[PDB]
Amino acid sequence: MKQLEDKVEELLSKNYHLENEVARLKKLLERAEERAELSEGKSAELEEELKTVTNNLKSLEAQAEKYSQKEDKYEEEIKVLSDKLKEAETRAEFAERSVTKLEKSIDDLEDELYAQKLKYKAISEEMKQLEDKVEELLSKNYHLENEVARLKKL
Amino acid sequence: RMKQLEDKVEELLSKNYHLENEVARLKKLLERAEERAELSEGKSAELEEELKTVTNNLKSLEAQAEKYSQKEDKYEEEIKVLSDKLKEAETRAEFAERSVTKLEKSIDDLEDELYAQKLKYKAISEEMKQLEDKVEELLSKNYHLENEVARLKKL
Repeated sequence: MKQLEDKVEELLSKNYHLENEVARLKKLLERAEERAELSEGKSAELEEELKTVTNNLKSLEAQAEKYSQKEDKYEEEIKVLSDKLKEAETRAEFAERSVTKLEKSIDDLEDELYAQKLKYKAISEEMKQLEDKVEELLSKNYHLENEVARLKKL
Repeated sequence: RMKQLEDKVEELLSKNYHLENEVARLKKLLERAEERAELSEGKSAELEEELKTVTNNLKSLEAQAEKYSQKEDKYEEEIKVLSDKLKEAETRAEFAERSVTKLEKSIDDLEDELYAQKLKYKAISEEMKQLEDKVEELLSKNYHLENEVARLKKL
């Protein structure tokens, strides 16, 4: 019967070790599940962080599109302004070239007029002298005619 | 005391059986939990790299926005200068074009006054030729009267 007593002892032994292996495994499993849970929690948070940044990216892309359209407007308005400016400068430039030619034409006409006035004064003076000459000659003629008449009666 | 021993060996083998099954149950669950953790860790690693990429794209856009702004002010600046120049240029054009009109009028006023003066001159000139003719006539008439006076004094 020493057999039974030895087998009892042998089983008590093995069970002892098996109970320890179970306790060790339960503990290891418990932690392992905690590790997986915390890790899955981290992935979840990262996913939320990525949604947040992706949304911000979208907001900035939308702002860039607005900037892009306003930038085109500015380019257009600058062109339209440039086109009117060139046109205004050109018109001014043309007229100012005309103003110079006209001012010179006036200066010459004003000189021509002044000289014409001098021409008139000069001829008016000669006319004065000629009238006086005709007047003296008519007086002479009158007196000569009367002297001939007087003589003719003698 | 042998029946008692046999039942003990029976119960010990029973607990042993149940224990081996628990060890096998737990080892399988442990493996699965480890693999689950490994998978999730791999996923977190991937998400972190994706997060890094998107965050960088964001910073790049922020940089581009600041450049859009500074350029916006640049545009406003040029539009102001151009608007002022256009205004000064139109004033200049209008004044010059109106000056052309006034000067052309002055020219008409000078040309007509000049025409008139030359008319007045031509006239006095003609009257002068008449008087000059008169002088000739009187000189000849006086000459012959003088001859007659002398002729009469010598009769």
